[PDB]
Amino acid sequence: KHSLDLLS
Amino acid sequence: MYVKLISSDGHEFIVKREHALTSGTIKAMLSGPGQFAENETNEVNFREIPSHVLSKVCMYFTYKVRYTNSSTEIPEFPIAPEIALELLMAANFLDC
Amino acid sequence: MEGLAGYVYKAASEGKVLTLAALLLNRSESDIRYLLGYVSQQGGQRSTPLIIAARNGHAKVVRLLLEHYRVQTQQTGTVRFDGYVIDGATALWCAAGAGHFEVVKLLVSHGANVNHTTVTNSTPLRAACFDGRLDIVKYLVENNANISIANKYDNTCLMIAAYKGHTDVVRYLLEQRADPNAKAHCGATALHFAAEAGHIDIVKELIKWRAAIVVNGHGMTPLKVAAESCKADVVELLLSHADCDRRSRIEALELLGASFANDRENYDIIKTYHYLYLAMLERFQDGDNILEKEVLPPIHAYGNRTECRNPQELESIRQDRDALHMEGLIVRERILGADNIDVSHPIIYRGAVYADNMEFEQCIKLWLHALHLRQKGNRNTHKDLLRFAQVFSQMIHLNETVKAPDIECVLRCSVLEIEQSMNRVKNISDADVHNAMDNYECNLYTFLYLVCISTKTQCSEEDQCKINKQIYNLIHLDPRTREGFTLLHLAVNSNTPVDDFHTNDVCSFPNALVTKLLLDCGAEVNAVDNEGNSALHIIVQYNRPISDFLTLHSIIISLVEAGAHTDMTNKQNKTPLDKSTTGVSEILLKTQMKMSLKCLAARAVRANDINYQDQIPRTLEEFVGFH
Amino acid sequence: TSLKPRVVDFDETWNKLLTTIKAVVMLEYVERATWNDRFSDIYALCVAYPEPLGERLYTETKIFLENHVRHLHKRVLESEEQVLVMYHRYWEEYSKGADYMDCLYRYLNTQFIKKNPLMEIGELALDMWRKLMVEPLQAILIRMLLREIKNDRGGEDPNQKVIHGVINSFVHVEQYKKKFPLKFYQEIFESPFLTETGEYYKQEASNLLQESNCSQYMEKVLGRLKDEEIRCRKYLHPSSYTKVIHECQQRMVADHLQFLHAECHNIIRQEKKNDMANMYVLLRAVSTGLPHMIQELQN
Amino acid sequence: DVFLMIRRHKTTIFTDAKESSTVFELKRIVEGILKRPPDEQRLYKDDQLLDDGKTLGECGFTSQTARPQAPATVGLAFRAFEALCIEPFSSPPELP
Repeated sequence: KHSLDLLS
Repeated sequence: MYVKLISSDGHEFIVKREHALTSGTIKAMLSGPGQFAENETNEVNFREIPSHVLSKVCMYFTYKVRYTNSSTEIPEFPIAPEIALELLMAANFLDC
Repeated sequence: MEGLAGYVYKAASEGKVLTLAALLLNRSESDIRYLLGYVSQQGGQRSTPLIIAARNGHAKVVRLLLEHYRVQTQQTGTVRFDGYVIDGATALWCAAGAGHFEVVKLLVSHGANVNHTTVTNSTPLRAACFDGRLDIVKYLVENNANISIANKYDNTCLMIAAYKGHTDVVRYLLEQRADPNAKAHCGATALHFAAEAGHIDIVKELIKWRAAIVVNGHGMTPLKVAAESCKADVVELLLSHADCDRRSRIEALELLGASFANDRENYDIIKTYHYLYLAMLERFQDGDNILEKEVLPPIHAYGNRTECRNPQELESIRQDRDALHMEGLIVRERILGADNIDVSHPIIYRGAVYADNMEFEQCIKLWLHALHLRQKGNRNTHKDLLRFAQVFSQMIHLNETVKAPDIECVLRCSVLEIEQSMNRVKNISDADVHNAMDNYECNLYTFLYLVCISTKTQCSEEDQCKINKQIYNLIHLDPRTREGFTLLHLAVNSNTPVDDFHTNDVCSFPNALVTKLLLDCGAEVNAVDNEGNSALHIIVQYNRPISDFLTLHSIIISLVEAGAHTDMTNKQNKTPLDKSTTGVSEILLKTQMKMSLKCLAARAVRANDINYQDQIPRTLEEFVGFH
Repeated sequence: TSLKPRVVDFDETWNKLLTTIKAVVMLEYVERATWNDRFSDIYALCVAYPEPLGERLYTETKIFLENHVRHLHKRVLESEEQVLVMYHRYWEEYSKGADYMDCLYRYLNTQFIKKNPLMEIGELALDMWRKLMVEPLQAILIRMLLREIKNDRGGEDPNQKVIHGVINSFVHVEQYKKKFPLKFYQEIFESPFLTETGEYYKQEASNLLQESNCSQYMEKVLGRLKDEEIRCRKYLHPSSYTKVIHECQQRMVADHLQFLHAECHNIIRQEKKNDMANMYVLLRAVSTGLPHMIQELQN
Repeated sequence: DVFLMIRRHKTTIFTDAKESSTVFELKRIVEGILKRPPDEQRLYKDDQLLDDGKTLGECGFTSQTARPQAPATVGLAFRAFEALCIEPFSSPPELP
């Protein structure tokens, strides 16, 4: 995931 | 995540996979060249366990998963007198 | 007649002209003013019937009230929400914000204050172009509206209009001599706001208005603002203004090219290389006036490459995506000085993408640089620590060895951030106390996850010593959760929150290793929260004893051997035996309850209210207070 | 048919069972229906009437294993220079094959062997790999391994996967031992390796000392140690990390303290900051390195 | 805390649901298990139809009548309407 949802 | 335990009569007792791996052989039957890592069927063919006692085995799976860590006067497992001595060797085969 | 006023307010908002006329029929002059002019509360908004009539665009209600009842257009009330608690706005301001031209014309003709000022010096023209209706903006300006009037942050009618995609009003305001050299609260002009909005039409009219490009309060040109916004169209229009000289236009081309290498929604390799090569071509073409860049020494976080000075170097790493991103980052911080708002955030996106394909080692060091700069900038990094602990948990679940000095420096950053939140909540008033406490709790939870993943990693002796030293420092800082839970309470609780990511695979509470580490660093083993529950009271209530009896036995014996008074009473006088709700935990505590005459004597002292103040050892007054 | 004890002919059920256990130890393909049907065959043999055939099943399985790993041993020894890659190719086939066969033989393990000196099939298959394939090849393996490690020191790039799997085989082959599971790995590999790396780094310390001053010897030594933390991370067991680093320290920076302590004077009294940092990291790990340098700095 | 044995002709599914849940959740579950959309399957109770609206709490699936050690059976019919044709379990042997 990471940048998929943690980026914001 | 739903293993399909077939019985001697074709009664496919679909049960939660985490529930069924409480038994050693079902854990072993899905380990090795029986994994089928595709989450499509994951079926197990018990060619020697009658359906009427495999159903009780599945109730035991659910009962054990529910009342594992509770130990707060757990209700007694209903084993009919006639189905015992079939459940005994069924749990011998399907360890625990 | 309070219910009648609410009915009048309800009728005007619902547009019931028939019901409003019936409610207001046969009413005296005092009754009319009481019914039309009272402030009513509904849905978190305190608005008058005339104010609420303009927001909903009920022209018939507005005309009926103004023509017959001649209600004054100076009513004040709380309007709108979502960051808008603006008070003192009249009915004209509400209609302008709602984009209703007919209500504005009716109000102004009836005597609305065109140059009305709210609490934050907001003009009705400011809200008129906020919605985006040209007729409302044209009507107010023709009705003697002062465009130069701004708020306390100096955002005029042109600046508020440039936020959105309303090309008609910004061009019209430029026709009415809008000042292009105005400075906002942070030294910002209208060009800064239009550059980040990605509106080439608004920006290109400002340069035709002789915008007089000047840096903001922080010291960045509006061209650089659009350069970091990955808006090539906005950037590639200032070259014809003939005022950027050569250094400013070539640093924007590099910044524009650098920004395309690190963006969630504007990432593309081909466009990034095209602009970066063009920036390098213009530097190394004239020869006599060749432009040379002052490259910083290679940061260990920024790989090992010290940019690409030679022209062959840039062409060689065109096919390498990693070097393409790395070269953009170095010039991204070099232009801004690595102390800007949006320097670390593109690095965070670069690492997160780099971690999505089983690559970890270079992902970590990028976030260390992001964590390092934000600490210098007094920026809270609770989300950064949370995602960092999540990535370590994902590594550990993947049985991957996590480097320990990174955990050490991240723990140092964590305790520094917790101290920053401590003195922040010391200085921050009730305005943002809820957000400050939320960030405080998040910081404590992330620190606990970091301690847990440190205990889940086999580290060296010196590394473990450093980690325990840092935990000792934070324990001496003595954090306190809003429930009064110290660090020990959260490490033994089962209600301690764990984020939905891979931390559930590694981090869990209560955890024996974390409690042992906290007790090793001299944590307050007898800490009492607001309710009264000690460190022992929280785990004797644990509801799953048999499943993880190892991690309940270990924590019980660790707490007891660390001096946790097993007979301690909360504010309700409940010993941990009483607050057990479990046979297993109760008996496991009873096996650790070394009965002492001191406990019985203290209980007998405090039971019958014997004055023990200063008549016993000072180490016994707190001991009696335990019971 | 039910789970009651029934009359079973061993010479036919075993033949119906050998075709599966022979194809699961080689990681071939066996259909899921056959694999699920075999679990009844071990059960039928283990509760056969009127005498359980658990002894016959275990003895025949042990005979088949010693006739299979020995067949693998001849093939691995058949290849002259490829014995490392032939061992690894026949180990990952057999390490997972032994685990799958242990899964197949679960009823035999938990109701005949564990209930009654006998080893479970998971333990037996591995213990019969270290008796018929490792130990006869022990001289060849821990000679070609150290040649590969020595070539890795020499700058060559061996197959990391093969060497790591072969070295990890020595500790995985004794994963079922309750007491000292790494005794074989330290006996067969670490002691022949720590002695080997000791000689190599003593030679390298003497060679570096013959062409470099103290301002260059320390940088090269720290280069070797930094590489040694990698040349042992991708080849050896995680328990061997601290032993190899500590042994290469006390062969290259603790056998030459006379060279380092004497040159510590000129390093400290001229503020050679780049050299002083390198000496401190070098002398900290040595047992008696710092207590002189400290003194010098104080002076 | 309700346990159900959803019955096909032979196929049986062992499901667990909350004390406050409706039929739509079980329809979604059997869609996720049997790969059958819920628009052609309707649940049952001792051979009488159930509607998608009402909850299982008042439907008769109380916590003390669908305990995990003895879950209550639930019918299931698939459109190819077809009547419920659940096959019972095997006959237990007589006491020896």
